[PDB]
Amino acid sequence: AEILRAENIKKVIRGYEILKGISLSVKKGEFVSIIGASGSGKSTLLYILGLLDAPTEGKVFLEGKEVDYTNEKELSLLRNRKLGFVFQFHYLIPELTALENVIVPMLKMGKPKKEAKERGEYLLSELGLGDKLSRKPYELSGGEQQRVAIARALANEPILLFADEPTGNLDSANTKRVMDIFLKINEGGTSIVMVTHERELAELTHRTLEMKDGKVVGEITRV
Amino acid sequence: AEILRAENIKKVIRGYEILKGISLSVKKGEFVSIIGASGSGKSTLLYILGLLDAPTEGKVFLEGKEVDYTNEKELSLLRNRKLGFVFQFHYLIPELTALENVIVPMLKMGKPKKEAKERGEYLLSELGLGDKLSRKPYELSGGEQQRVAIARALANEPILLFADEPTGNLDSANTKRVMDIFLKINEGGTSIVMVTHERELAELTHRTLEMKDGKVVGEITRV
Ligand SMILES: O=S([O-])[O-]
Repeated sequence: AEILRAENIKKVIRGYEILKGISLSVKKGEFVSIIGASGSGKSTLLYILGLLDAPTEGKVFLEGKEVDYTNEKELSLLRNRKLGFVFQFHYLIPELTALENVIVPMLKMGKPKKEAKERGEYLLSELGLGDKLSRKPYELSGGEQQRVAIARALANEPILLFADEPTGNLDSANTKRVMDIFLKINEGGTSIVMVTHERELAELTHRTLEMKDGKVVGEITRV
Repeated sequence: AEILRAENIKKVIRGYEILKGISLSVKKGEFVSIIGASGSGKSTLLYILGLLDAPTEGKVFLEGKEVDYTNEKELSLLRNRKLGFVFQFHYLIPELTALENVIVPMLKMGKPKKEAKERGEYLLSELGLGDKLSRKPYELSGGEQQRVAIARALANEPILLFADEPTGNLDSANTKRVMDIFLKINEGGTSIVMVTHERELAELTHRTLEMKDGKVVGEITRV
């Protein structure tokens, strides 16, 4: 069962072709990693696969259905319902508690606050933050902040989780903790597409796509 | 006096304030560094200051004149004629030789090819590439590729040069060489605004603006 498909993706910025024609497909349950050096365009690709930015050319299919870029508000809602994001930076709202930050995507779906908070507590508890539900971002360490972002990414049980160097700001201890969380999330059936410049992290995934100068130049499959 | 000034600059992306209100000034001839880590928003700020992206709120003044971000034509004219850019990646055109790569912005400005090549040859020679004018990017090392990018940045004798972690992809030897080039360029009278996360690089500049969570939180004056 294919969960995501990108066809002939190109991205041009100021006349420069960042992505030169990329096609790929992700199957349900796969943990994919995308690596590459400077100029690879790996993050630009991730933003397009995640429906954050529209490509210059090409199409994206989510669960077999072609994405409609005309209706941007509907696309934002589709993103919120089916996809989760974990960037290098936590992007937590400073005024909101850990729990309030996690329920944001749920409220966008029109979920009652009562039930949203119950699931939010569940998610935070599973990620080891059950005792810090009312803590605001300024009261959390880097590793805890990233875990709140992960809980938020899982808010609406996404079919796909996109991660852009999720452990970039973390020390070795939190890097292992976060990767283990991702492995557990994947074991739970959630597909993951993760960009990273760390081969050691890529080696823990099912498939690694290597990019160079806006093209996928190779792939290594580890079952 | 004032070569660049930004007032109340804010940048919002998908409802999140990447830049929460920034005001700063760069004196003519000054070499300023902006340092910050993840979440600082330093690169986003650089793109706005360099006219590559528009702010959500605020104004930018170049040479005392307010920039009109709604005028694409003027914006393109300003970037090409008054500014120079050096990113972590070289962004060279693979099909073009070093000299051809350097003269592109000159030809865009209407400069005669003969005169353009004369200046391009001068710039490349000054940057230690006088014997590699006909070499294409694939024939050059990463360090040499960046020097071509610096020559291109100086093509139209910009009054202000923007650099985003220009030595991030370079080893120690090349990083030192490139920084010496920037110091030499500033010694020539060209103003430079460089974003970096390296304290060592910032220490070589006249003044440093420290950023955190989309705000300028400190300033260090060394002269
Ligand atoms: O910017 S997205 O994660 O809502």
